[PDB]
Amino acid sequence: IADEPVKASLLLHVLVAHKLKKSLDSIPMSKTIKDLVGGKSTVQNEILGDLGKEFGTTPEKPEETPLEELAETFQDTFSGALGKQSSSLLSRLISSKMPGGFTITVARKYLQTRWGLPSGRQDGVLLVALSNEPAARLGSEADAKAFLDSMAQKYASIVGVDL
Amino acid sequence: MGEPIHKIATRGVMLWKEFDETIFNLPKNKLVPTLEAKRDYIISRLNADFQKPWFATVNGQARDLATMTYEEVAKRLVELMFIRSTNSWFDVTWRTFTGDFLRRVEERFTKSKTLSLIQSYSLLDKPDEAIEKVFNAYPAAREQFLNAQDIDHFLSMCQNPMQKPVPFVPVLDRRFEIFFKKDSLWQSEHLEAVVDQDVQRTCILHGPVAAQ
Amino acid sequence: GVATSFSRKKARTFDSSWNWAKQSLLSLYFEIIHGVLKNVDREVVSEAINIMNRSNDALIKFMEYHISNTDETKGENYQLVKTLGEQLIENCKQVL
Amino acid sequence: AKGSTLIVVPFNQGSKQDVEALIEFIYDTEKNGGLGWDLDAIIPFAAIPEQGIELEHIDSKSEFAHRIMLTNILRMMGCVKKQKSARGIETRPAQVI
Amino acid sequence: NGNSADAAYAQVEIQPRANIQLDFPELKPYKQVKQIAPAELEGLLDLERVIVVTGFAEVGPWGSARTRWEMEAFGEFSLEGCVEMAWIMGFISYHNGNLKGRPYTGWVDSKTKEPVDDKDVKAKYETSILEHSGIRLIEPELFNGYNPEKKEMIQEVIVEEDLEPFEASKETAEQFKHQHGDKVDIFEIPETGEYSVKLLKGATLYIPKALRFDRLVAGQIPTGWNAKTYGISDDIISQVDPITLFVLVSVVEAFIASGITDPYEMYKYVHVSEVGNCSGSGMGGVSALRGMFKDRFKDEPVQNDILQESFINTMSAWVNMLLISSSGPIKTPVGACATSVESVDIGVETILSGKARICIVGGYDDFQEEGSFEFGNMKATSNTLEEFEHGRTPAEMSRPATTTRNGFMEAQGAGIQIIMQADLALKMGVPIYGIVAMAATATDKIGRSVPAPGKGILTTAREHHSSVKYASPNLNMKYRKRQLVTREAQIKDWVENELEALKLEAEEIPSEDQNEFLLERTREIHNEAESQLRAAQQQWGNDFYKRDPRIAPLRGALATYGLTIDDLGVASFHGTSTKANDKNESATINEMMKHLGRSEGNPVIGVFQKFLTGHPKGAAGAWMMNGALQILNSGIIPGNRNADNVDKILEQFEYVLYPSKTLKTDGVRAVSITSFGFGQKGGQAIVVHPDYLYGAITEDRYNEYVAKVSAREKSAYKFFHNGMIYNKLFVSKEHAPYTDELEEDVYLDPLARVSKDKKSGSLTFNSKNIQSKD
Repeated sequence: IADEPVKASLLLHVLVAHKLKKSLDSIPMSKTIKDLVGGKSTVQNEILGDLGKEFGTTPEKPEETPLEELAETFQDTFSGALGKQSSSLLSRLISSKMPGGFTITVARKYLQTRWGLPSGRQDGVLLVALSNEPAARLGSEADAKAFLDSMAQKYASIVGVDL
Repeated sequence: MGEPIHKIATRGVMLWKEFDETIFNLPKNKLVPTLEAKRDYIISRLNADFQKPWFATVNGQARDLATMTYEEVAKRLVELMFIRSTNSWFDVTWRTFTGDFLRRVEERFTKSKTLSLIQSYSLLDKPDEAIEKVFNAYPAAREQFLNAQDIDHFLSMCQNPMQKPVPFVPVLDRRFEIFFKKDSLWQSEHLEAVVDQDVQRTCILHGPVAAQ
Repeated sequence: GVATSFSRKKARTFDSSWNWAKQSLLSLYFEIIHGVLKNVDREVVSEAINIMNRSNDALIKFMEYHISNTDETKGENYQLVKTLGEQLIENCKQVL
Repeated sequence: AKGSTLIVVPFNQGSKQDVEALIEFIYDTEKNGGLGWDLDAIIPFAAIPEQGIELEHIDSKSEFAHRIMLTNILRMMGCVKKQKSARGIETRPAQVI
Repeated sequence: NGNSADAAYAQVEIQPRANIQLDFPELKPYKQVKQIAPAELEGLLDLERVIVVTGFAEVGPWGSARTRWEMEAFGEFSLEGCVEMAWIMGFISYHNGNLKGRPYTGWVDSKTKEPVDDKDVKAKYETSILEHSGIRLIEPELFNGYNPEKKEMIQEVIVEEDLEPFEASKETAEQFKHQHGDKVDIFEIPETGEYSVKLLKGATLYIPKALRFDRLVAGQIPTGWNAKTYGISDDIISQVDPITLFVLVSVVEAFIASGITDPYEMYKYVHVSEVGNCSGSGMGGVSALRGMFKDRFKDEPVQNDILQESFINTMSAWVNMLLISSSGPIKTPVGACATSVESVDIGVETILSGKARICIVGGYDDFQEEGSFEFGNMKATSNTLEEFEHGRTPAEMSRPATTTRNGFMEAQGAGIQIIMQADLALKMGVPIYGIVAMAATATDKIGRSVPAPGKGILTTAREHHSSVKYASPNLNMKYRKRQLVTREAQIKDWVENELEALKLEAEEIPSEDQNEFLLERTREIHNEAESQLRAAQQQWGNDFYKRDPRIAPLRGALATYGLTIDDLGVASFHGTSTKANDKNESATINEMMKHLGRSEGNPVIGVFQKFLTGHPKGAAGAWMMNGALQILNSGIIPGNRNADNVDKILEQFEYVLYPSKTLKTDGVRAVSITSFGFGQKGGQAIVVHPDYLYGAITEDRYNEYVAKVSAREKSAYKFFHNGMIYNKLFVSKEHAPYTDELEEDVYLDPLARVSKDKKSGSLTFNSKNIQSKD
């Protein structure tokens, strides 16, 4: 399958979703962060700090503009490199939720083998996995394999890839 | 269904026309907020001018179902659906409706399994003594507004299709057009069964040109 | 069938008759005031017996107070309780 | 009534060890963990119902019932005789109803 | 004769539907309530200094105050109680629509969605309801998988031989390197760019081990209880400590019991600065403390603001932020087991000091693993393994005043009461469940045992008896009324003399300014006449015994309403079911009664509610106060059904009776509520029957009140049933009653009041009603 670097749009959506502890679909792309976190002033500047040290440079007054053009303004400079937040969140996802012995290298290898996804798509499927964190502990290899399968399906359906 | 109809321009049809222009043309999303806003106007006009009055009205005061006692409700049913002149229920399905409501009252205010006081709805063919009998066995029902479940049950009985439509609007919601416009043709031929025997409430179909 | 059930630790002891006497009297006193027990009821004599069988100086003063502060003008049932009281206080004094 | 006490204990009259333990409990002193009583009466009305069991049906349940209603009533009495004798009690007999 | 001849014979059976009632206090005719109180009471009391319990609620092991009371007083559920329990526990849910083709309106099983008739609820769910309510084996699924039979710990081991290297990210490898120093080797992997971590010999690891803990039983809120069922949104549920949900439900349910469906209604009557929150906890959000002390240490994912959720003052903050939007006092006490009585003590004084006119008072505490374990280590709680050895079932492990009592049962929940000035309660037409006659706290003395119960609260019965030959004229209500009448004539003279002096001063002012001058000075003389009368009433009616050392605060509190020490019918005991507590509290109440000359043979009737609910700590007295008010307004005194055998030691306390069965009495006039916290927190409260208030007002004011209450009750029953069936009892305020521009204008005008907005239909502060002359 053709390589494709992760879109700032997907990364932004996954980071916001994960940070609010909400399903990747529940958050609509065309809404300001301020509307999503209306009350909590703490989670406001906490999401802004997370997007700061993810995408380096941030637009002036970013929290009262919808995620539509924020994705575009980041994408302009952003070059599909996971950065720090998403790398640390994926490490935590693997180490805190995997069978044991099944590391991120083995997950990526399993994606590359069975689904034939290169590093660009692997980053994307893993970000989708982060958005749907099993919030427990995958029991056996078979459970983790099935989980990665169901995540690869969702990723493919989001980006528009066939398997 | 949105078909044009020539009617005699009575107060009722004037009301109908007004609502067609101002309420029933509005899109489904803006219908309910407009009804809420205009509730007190809409209820006054129904009660003054139309052949289907606002049901929840006690001594001319515009209540709601939620703010009406079970006795107030039963007396309003007998006042709208039982003809004093002919000393009979206009429709037998209306008598059933009223009995169903009295049995619900006994169900809500009895402490243990008992016999209904209304054993056959034929007893309601003298409605005042039947009311007094039910609200003497259950005098708590004179003082308590309708349970939210009984409001829901009432509104459910008002949409029963194996029944002549109710001669009143019980609620302002998304189905206000159906409550207002359904079964509007019999009243002109049965003025005894209209609020004040007022023709000016009713819909009378008639050609503009044949009216010369 | 022959499984052992007995254990010393599971033995339950009842011996607080001094407390139950006052409860028994009070329950009677209110049952007569509420007209649950009438003057013809044999359970009024059974409860008398039970209160006499537990009589002491704490119970006698408990009865004296509750009976000598019953307002008989409040109803028939109050005159009935006050009459039966005064009798029961005499009985409980004789059987102390 | 005044000076009465009631002591409710769980007990299987079917069990020999329950019978020994119950009597040995009633007759132990308060320090050792018992009532430090000395029985004046024994009323052994423990029974289990046998209905429909004729001679050819006599089985486990009947043989058990017979241990509750005879054998272990002789063990209760025996135990009460052993305890009274042990404590040299010869003028306070326990009436068996 | 066919089947048509027997159809007219056949007759219809009416099955009952549950018609749940808010059990507002019954209001007698003025003629009957005038007889209970002395004739001198009318006009005597300053009703702005009389505190009343206007509304109450709880969340606890038996559901609500309604369901708890049925279980406490009657030992079994009614149709109403059973339906209410099934709704709370989530077994039934309302349905109004299409159900398998036919249109249905009623209860349906919440899993199958099959219709359920109210009559069938007891046959279908009562067994489940009883099995999963009250004091019962700890349910792990209610405490984040906590199982006292398998209690996780970690033991520090030293490595003896190197571990198989494991994969880790660069960051977490550096973190493993930073901690272990030279006892670990982290190497980058060139291929992929992550790191291998090898723990060497002498490295420190923590290996999980499971301890079997001996406290297996607790008073837990019924299984199924969900804040969503009352209408609390998922974004609140996620944010806050589970304790806060109990407080938020208790506070809306208390407001409903007060007939206040919209809290903003209060602001038609009082400024925003006059609604206080005086409620408190012993430990606050212990689930958040776990979060920040254990879950953070174990690198588990915890919300960043978990700190704020732990503070005891944060539950009252959420109540202000979501329901009340007041700017009134906020005084959060921390009294351990006496918290809820300290809360009433503070809230009474907050109102008597003029700072607030309404307080929310009460307490709340959670049950979690760490507190359960620590209570076991102090041997405060009953050891459940010993109770099984004694053949006790969980239901009969809390048994106060019993011979064999051996530690309290930990429970969880909240209890709230709304208190306010009688004057405002009558004016608003809210129900009145009881008068708070007295509320006090006491420490004990010099000692070295923080958990030791003491006798400091004995001081509420402190009286000089050196010279008691002649009864003081101060106790005689006629004398006090005669002195108030003398003073009322002198105030009348004083107002005549100020009004003539104002007329003399008006002539010097030019006629164009004379109107405004006379308005401004007449209002001031009105204010100062009100103030002087209220001070007379206060000095003769309410506070006749503050400067008297021959009148105990406890005696004076009852004498206010014409009652005597003999009229204190019921004493709700802390009664935890511990050796030291139950003797000490008996002994204390006994000394109070004996000192105040309580009649020989008139013991107070002990009520030990913790036999049913268990000891919820903070919330303990808030439950006892909710039961005291239910005792008063019913005359039913519940029995301690776990009082198998009253301790022989307690017999010496002749002024106390320990009943085992409910006594339906002909009226209770007053109830004492005693609590004894950890850290020498003794507390008492006296609640008087509400009918002793109405003796102090006139028939026209009484009849006005009775009409307002009747109306408010009807409105509240409508609110309650709607909210129940559509899961919207709780409705979070999105906006304050003022805008952010009006905020400072409303805060600085004491006579600003909310007005019905026509457009929205909601209660808002309009700009016209701020610094208005009207």
